[PDB]
Amino acid sequence: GSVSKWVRLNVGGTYFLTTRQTLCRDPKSFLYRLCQADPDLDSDKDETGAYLIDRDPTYFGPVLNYLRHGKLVINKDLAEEGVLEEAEFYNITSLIKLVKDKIRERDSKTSQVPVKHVYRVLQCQEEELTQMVSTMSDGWKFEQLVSIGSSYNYGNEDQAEFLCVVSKELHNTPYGTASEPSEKAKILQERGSR
Amino acid sequence: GSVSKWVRLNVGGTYFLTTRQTLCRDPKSFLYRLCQADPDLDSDKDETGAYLIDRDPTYFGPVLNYLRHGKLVINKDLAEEGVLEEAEFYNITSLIKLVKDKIRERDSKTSQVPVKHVYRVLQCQEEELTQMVSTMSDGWKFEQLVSIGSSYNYGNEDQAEFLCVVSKELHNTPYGTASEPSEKAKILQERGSR
Amino acid sequence: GSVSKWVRLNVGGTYFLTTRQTLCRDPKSFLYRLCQADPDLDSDKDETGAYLIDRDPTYFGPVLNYLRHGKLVINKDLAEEGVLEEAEFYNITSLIKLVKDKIRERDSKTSQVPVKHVYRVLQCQEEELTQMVSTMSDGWKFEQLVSIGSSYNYGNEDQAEFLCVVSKELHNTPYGTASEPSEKAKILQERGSR
Amino acid sequence: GSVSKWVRLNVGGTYFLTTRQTLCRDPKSFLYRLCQADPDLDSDKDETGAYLIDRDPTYFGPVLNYLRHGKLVINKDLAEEGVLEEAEFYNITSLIKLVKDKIRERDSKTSQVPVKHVYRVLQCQEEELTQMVSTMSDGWKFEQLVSIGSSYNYGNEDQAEFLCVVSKELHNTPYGTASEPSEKAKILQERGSR
Amino acid sequence: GSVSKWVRLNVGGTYFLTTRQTLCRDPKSFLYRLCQADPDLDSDKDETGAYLIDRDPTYFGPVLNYLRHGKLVINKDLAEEGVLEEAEFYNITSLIKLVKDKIRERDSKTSQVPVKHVYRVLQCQEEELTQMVSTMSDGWKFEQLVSIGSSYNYGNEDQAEFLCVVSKELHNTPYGTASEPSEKAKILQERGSR
Amino acid sequence: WVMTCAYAPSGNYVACGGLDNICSIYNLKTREGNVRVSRELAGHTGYLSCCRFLDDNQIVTSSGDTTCALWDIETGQQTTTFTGHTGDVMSLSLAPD
Amino acid sequence: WVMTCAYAPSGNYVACGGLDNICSIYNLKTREGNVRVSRELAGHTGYLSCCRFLDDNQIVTSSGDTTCALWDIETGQQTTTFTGHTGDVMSLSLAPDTRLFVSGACDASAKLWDVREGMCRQTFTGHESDINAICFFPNGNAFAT
Amino acid sequence: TMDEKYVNSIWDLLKNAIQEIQRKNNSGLSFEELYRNAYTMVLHKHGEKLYTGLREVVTEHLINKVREDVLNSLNNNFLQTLNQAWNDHQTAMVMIRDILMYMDRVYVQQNNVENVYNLGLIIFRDQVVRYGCIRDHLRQTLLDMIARERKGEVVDRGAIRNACQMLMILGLEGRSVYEEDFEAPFLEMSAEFFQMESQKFLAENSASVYIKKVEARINEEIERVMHCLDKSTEEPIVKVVERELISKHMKTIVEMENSGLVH
Amino acid sequence: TMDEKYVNSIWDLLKNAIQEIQRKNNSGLSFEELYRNAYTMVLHKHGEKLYTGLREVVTEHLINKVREDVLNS
Amino acid sequence: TMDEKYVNSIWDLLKNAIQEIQRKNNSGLSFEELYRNAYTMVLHKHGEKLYTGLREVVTEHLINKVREDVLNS
Repeated sequence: GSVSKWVRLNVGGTYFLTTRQTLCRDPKSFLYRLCQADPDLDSDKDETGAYLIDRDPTYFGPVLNYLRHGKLVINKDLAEEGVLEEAEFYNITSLIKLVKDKIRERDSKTSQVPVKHVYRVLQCQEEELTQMVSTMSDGWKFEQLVSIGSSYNYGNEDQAEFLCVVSKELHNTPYGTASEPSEKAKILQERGSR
Repeated sequence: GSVSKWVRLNVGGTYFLTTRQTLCRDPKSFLYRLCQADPDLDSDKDETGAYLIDRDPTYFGPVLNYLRHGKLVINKDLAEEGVLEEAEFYNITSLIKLVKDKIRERDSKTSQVPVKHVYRVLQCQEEELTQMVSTMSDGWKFEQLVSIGSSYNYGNEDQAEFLCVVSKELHNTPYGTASEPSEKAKILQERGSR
Repeated sequence: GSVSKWVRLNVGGTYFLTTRQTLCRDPKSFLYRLCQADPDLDSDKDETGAYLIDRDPTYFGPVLNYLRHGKLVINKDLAEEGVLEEAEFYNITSLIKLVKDKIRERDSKTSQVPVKHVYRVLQCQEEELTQMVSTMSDGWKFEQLVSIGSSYNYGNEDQAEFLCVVSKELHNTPYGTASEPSEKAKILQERGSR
Repeated sequence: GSVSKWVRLNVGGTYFLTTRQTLCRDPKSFLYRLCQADPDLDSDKDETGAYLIDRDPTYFGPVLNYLRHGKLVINKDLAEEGVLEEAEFYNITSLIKLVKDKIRERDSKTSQVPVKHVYRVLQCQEEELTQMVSTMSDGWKFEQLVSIGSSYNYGNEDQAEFLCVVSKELHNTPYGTASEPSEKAKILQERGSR
Repeated sequence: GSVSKWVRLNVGGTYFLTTRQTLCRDPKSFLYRLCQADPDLDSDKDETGAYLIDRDPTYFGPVLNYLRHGKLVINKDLAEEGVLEEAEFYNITSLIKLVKDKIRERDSKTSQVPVKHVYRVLQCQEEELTQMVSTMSDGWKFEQLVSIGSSYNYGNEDQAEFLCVVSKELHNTPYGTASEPSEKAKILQERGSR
Repeated sequence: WVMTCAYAPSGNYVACGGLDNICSIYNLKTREGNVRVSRELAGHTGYLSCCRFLDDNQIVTSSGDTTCALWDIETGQQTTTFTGHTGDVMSLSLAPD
Repeated sequence: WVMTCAYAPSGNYVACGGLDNICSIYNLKTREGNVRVSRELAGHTGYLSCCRFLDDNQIVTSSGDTTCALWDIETGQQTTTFTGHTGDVMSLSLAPDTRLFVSGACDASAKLWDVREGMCRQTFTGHESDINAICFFPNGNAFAT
Repeated sequence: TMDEKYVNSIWDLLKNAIQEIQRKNNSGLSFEELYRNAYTMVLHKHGEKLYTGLREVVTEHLINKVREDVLNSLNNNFLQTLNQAWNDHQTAMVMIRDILMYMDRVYVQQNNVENVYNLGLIIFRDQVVRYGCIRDHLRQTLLDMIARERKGEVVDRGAIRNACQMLMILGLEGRSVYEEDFEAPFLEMSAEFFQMESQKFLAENSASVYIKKVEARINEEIERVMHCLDKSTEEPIVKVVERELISKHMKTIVEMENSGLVH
Repeated sequence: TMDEKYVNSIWDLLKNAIQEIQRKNNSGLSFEELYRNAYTMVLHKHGEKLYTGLREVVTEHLINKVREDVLNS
Repeated sequence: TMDEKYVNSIWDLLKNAIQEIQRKNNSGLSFEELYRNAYTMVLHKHGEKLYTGLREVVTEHLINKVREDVLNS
């Protein structure tokens, strides 16, 4: 018994139970041919049931999660590259893009070594620094406050009295839409250079 | 035939025998509705009397862990987000709460990659300095100490002499990067802003 | 259930085939009931006949290894807190102490995750500064130096020369066993507070 | 038991019905020979005739997926070390080029065990920080920023007012020295020494 | 069957087919007990002809052992407790000390748990600064730079003008050794102490 | 290189358009007591040059590539697309109308 | 220990060569806004000594071990390998013609080559000591030494 | 952990473990057990002893079982023994390779020594083929069947095919082993056969009949060499044909006999 | 993220099933099936359209099935 | 570091499988082999020769077998 209304898949030798329609959420997937009752199968068995799917069941998880509820799952043990491979096996373009973004976010921190960390410098006095640090922005880490030597307006109680440099790591995908700037962007860049 | 004091449930490919009581964490949960037979359900595994529903057992893992044990601990290698997706499909507000708390804990644990990190500023005098660094609160990490000029009492030993700056990985928000606002809080924030 | 020298537990739907003798180590644990083939614990499965335990196999691992060969091995990819909870479920006090020691080692190693972290400030001038920086203890990490205004000359060779804030990643002990005050200690604390 | 296309695999003592191709992708693997029939097969038993394997593993999974798709597997808790240890052993021929990077990347991590950071001093006038701070180079991280006075006007609004100090890791493999047989480079180094 | 020269050890349930001879090496190993058929056994099954191995191969592998085919050794990510207990199972106090030293090496080269760090104060004036900052010793890491109050050249460029506090993380000794038997060294240490 | 910042009509959101192709929407006021990004708006073709809050859930964003399309803040998807210029739509005037 | 920094004619790139044996080309223009390294030219026989932007995507790299080979910046591959000196090629100068690069080496002989031909047009001799720096005439018809 | 004895259980002294499954007593060797601790193959240097012991155990299992069982057959069923020995060695060697791919990936090619699988092939070649009696057995056997097939009697080809295919594959990348063993004696007997055959066709046939018969037979022998031997041997026999049937009939061909050439 | 093609197709199917099961027909897909059918569109930010569709479907069905029956009775 | 061996093995498997499916084989033909081959040899920048070779095999199977069956009917 392979299908009556439900389908038992054999993903890489691992039996899984689902229904035709959960796979039919996206009717362009590779499992479409497998699940539907048709003699187009190039791998199946009716001696004990279940079509033969010779593919990763380990990386079938997040792909089936997207196939069921349109959401990618990024586990800590999950090779985002591997789930990208499985998604491209099961042709989910938006999942492909999202997993590519996940891969590049992970690489910009881990495999490409921590790079392009954003650093900013903020002028603050005491009355400003207290709540600025208190109201420190989301996803940003304090790095160093320094007290600038001052002679004008004493060396204290001056709007320009402290410099706080902060940072935010970019576990960020480099832009694939074009991380290379255009001509007018470079025009404005040279204008702002000096 | 298919229902008893215990019930066999086919989450994914595998079949778990669990009491009908344990499967429900709130009577709005879909699992409880699946515990008793409904005229709407058509596709099921009548081969062993176990209802067929289509979700990953890996994110059912922490869900059933909380349901059986009453406390939710999501593994450091598994997506707490997958647990949240499982809960939201199964419509368990309690699990929504715990996944929320676990995600806050993880954001504290992942407060190195961009997610809010609390930072605070304290005043101290030269004398008080040793005390308040020594008596600095557990769960907080000292980040910086800055000497300043003394506007009172010579150049040293001033009630405003050193600014300590500490931090906490856990974010100050009620949840993650976004919490449901309240209007009176904004009213008072505007009141104190001016 | 079925009678055998071993026993097959349905730990979270997962068959643990372990000998009955290794489960007789702690009658004070739920397992020693599950090993009874006589009607002291009767449990079966309508597919295999395995006994049923509604405890997770997630943290059952290290506890079962502690039962088998006398020593716990918490895998460093699973929450030691979950192992402590599993130890609590079987309420093995030695196992509780061992997992709490593991969590203490974690917190000492993860003092920057918000747990115990000790801090101090030394006072020295340059001459002794080099000495005690060089003779800094193993475990105590230098975190910041700072100068303090010197009434002698303008700088060096004044007793008030340099504060030296140093730190150490200290273990956080799970509560209920640590940080328990005493009456005469509080008397002396009140005496020294002023 | 070769009685049909599905054959018996012994893992955990359980017998799994796996198709030939889930065991067969190349002649180098061990699962291949169990799909080939010869009278020297001594893996036969007296229960059902299933073929016995040592496998009861913890790291065979993602690297079997690697065999099945040919992309090295790095997890957020199992980095290029995991490739370098398991993906080598499962005998994927394409890894030899890939693992080299995994080898260098691994070296690039282990080379920083004797911490090798390129340290740079950049003098800046105060008005000149935020630019070159905001335009910090990739892989270059800000580390320190120390004020300094000057002979004229106490230092502020002068080029000798701040010293930024930045550091960059090495992706280099571990070294003990760097040498090239060019004598004139040594001449130039000695000339620039004074 | 397991009553003949061949046996089927149920290691983690998995049937490992092995000669009694390869398992009968000496009684120091646990396995010698199981393969050798003797009265008073309760670790054996006569329903299938197998001697059970209660230890699943999940820390049967990292056991420090010799004289067959396998692998061992604590890695930089392998648990300390498992290797420690597996060494203690192989007796010798020298073995215990050496395995502890190996764990301290793998934890102290990065200085985590042994937490072994070295700190130095380099007295450099301004012009020299970028020199030893740029020409720092590899295997080290800069930590702080602090100016010094000066009485010559407007407080800038003194013979002592900056303390560069540098550090490095590594074991002074991977064994964690201390105390020297040379009394002349002690005499000299006391002489240089005052 | 952030070109534009526009203060929302409600005075509690702020918008940022820089050389990046993402429009930043910071919810300045929340019960959190500090600024956190309400919405990152991705999918801009050209670089943002000027932007103006048409609402607090949608905004006009004159990006590059002749695009000054209306953008839904919540969904992050442009709803009405404004094309027809040459080069980047660089200026953006909001009427009291 | 960097002894050569060359500014590109466009200014979008800068080249530096030290004892790393690697010619670093840094892109000064990014939509990210951060100065990221354009290209790492690895494969020189010795240490770089003097490099010049005859192109924004090509660069002449007078390096150690008697080489002043030309590199295509885009591919990171050698464009016009130059060999023939006895001492390492340490100085270099581009003519305003942008067609004659004369390289001062430790062979005490200024070899004026052809930029993209792989051939040394001539070998001006007369210095008994290594040529420190070469500056062309404002026409490329001559150069001091 | 890396140093000092931990003897009597697992790891080290694997000659016995290897030769257990080389006798096809298979349940798996230890692969699951060594999967996890593999960041110590090259960083703690157990690879030198492992490589040396692997070479030694392969050599010893070649001499102890493979060689003397190869030698017991002179030229009949010697083909079957060689094929079975090669099959068994390859079966053992392929599961051998999986255990030690990391050290073979780094240290072996760092030491400029041949690949572990290629090392096993080299050791089999040294221990079976390159030893004198077996080598002469192969040479004489291939020569005898090729000559007998050339003489007009039908013989089996699958055996000579698998033996020759060994000779190529055991020759590493080239046909060095085959060239040293059979290619040259094959060329010699082929030259002799072409010469005597052309002479007998000239003697027993007239001019046109000699031409037709010799062309048909050249085609037949080329067909046999594709059918009884491999592809790479066709060019040598082609040049032998050129030097034995045309280059030795350049100037004895102008007038032939009976129907001649001018006729 | 808004796109209306599959949302309207699945709402066609959902209203068809609504009419079937509100006609007391045992068919009408599985409860999990219809639940997911609605779920994909409600997560897709078009729940207002579904609200109106349910409103009008229930409206006309009740008017033409039971309102006139109550009038008849 | 070399690439040619598994590249030609990939071509072998791809062409054998394409021929089998074009000859409508109803057994075997692991998808894992197909996609492993495809990714592993497009990664090293042989996607162009995949494009050309797949075009070629499709073209030739169009010409040799099915076109004549079109003509002879």
